[PDB]
Amino acid sequence: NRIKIAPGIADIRDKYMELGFNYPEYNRAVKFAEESYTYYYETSPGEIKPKFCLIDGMSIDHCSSFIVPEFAKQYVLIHGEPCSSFKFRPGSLIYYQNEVTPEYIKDLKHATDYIASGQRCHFIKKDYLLGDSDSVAKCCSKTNTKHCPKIFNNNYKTEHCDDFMTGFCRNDPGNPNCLEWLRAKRKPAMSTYSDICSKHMDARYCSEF
Amino acid sequence: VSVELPKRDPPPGVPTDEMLLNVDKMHDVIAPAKLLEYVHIGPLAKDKEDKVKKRYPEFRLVNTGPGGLSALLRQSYNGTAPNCCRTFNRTHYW
Repeated sequence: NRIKIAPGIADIRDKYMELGFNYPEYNRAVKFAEESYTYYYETSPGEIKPKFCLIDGMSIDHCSSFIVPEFAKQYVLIHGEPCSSFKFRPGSLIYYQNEVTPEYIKDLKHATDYIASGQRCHFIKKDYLLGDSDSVAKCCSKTNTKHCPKIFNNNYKTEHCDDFMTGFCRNDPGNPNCLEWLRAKRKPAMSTYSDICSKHMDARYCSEF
Repeated sequence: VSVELPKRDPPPGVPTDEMLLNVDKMHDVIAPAKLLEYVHIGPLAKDKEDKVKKRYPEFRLVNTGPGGLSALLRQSYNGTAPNCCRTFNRTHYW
């Protein structure tokens, strides 16, 4: 009983849960952390580590609620270090100092009724993620490269946009983007333009080809 | 028992781009994937996992994150000579 929660010396997101029972040595405290910030930077180089302990058996969506949507568009969520959180305080990273440790938590018969295991939130920056053919068309055609991975937006230095541009450039062969795709001098581009110019050899883009 | 339990609901979830990915619509992103390259396909159930394994026999499913978050890793090119040596335009076929 007499359960209390209070902020500590460190950041306000880190708190102490003071529990006082009838037994004198049960009148102790547990250091935990809960996240209340929205990240727009990186905690460590190349990653974001929110203090939200995603317990097993709940939506991973709740893990990403502490990141700006415009900043997490190029972040992927991966498995994190194991942690434990109060069942009635979801996403509460319970640190392990002194007697507190996951084996001790598992050993106690009553703690298994109030503590749920899981993993800590973890994000890695990779690149923008495409999800359908329309985004690939926008990225490769260079009509809207607002959110395009470097593999699909590098001015046709790689074979990623070859398949889409094969048809996009039959639609319009004089396009500066199609001509720049042909300047890469790969076999799909030259064969596509050989097919285009076998019918329209009297057009300017065939001179450039 | 003891006192009233101090419950606090977690903040509402805000899904990102990675989690809002459907592997069914990603056939134009996975086909041009190079060897030793990860293509994240979002969450994946087991039935859809077997379906995707059948659909892309050249790839592997790597469980990058919880909640079924999976990625496709290219392993080999299985195309044969009669199907893509008699042309220069074609890169992949279904």
